[PDB]
Amino acid sequence: LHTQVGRGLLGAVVNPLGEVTDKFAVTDNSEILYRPVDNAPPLYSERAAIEKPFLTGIKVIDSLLTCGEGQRMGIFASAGCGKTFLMNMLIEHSGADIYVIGLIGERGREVTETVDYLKNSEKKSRCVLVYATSDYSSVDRCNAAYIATAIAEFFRTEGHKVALFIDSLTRYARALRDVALADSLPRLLARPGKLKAGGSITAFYTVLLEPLAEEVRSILDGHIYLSRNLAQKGQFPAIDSLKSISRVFTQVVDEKHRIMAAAFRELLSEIEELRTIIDFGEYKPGENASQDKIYNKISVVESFLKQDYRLGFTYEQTMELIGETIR
Repeated sequence: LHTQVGRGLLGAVVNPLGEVTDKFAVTDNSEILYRPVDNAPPLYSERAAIEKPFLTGIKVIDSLLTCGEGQRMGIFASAGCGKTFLMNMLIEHSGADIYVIGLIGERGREVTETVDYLKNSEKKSRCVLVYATSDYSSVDRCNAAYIATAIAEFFRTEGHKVALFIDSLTRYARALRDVALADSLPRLLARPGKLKAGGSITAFYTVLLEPLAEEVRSILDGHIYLSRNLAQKGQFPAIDSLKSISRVFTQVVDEKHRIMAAAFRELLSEIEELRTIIDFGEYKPGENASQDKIYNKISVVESFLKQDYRLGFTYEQTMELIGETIR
């Protein structure tokens, strides 16, 4: 009902009982205070309209799926689509003040791989990890999500630009389902956002694809869809931009970004249709100049979409690259 918060948790690994079990970084600050895990969402007069972009350093996201400070974004993927690796990129290449990660995964070796990565991350001095394995009860697995959110809420009230990761909402829902065996979301997800008098919580929720996805799709402000077929093609991140959206996009980017994003999306749609024309054996070079020009652009847009996970791109570099692609 109450949990540990404060800057003293930076570099610490927190369990479903709120206690420190490990450290991946040690920090000057030892500030540790105490807050209830279930806090009411900001009253609509305290929320600010989402108008500033949360840049991720990832070309596909910052150009076509531009997030906003305070947005909650869904990451939809089936197992083995690199949802954890995409979350690693989001941490490395964004510019948040503090990162709070909530893993409701279940196997034991799960969490330590994340602790291992945070141990070697350049953001380690400003990350907090909350976990809950299968050996914990369903109430504890839930409470891991409330604790991660409460920690992020304290940092937001201090004025920090907070990024929150909940992986996963499915595993969370399974544990939440068993409490019913004896509706925390929307209430769970109404807590992120940007405060008029404070900082922000930009949230990313992972949803395992095999009802639950239909329910949360209408609640969030957008979703990133990781499709297995672009991953087996070798394209990473496996983000299908045409099947993903950030609905605050128009509110967080200017008009030159908007026209370039529209033009790039028309190019993407024309490429996949040309691809199915190729697979059908109906494409002949020199037969249709329009098809041939789109064909000669397939390589340069694949060049833009793919990204090494250790590389980050500034907003200027992303807009410069996309402009030279749609020329």
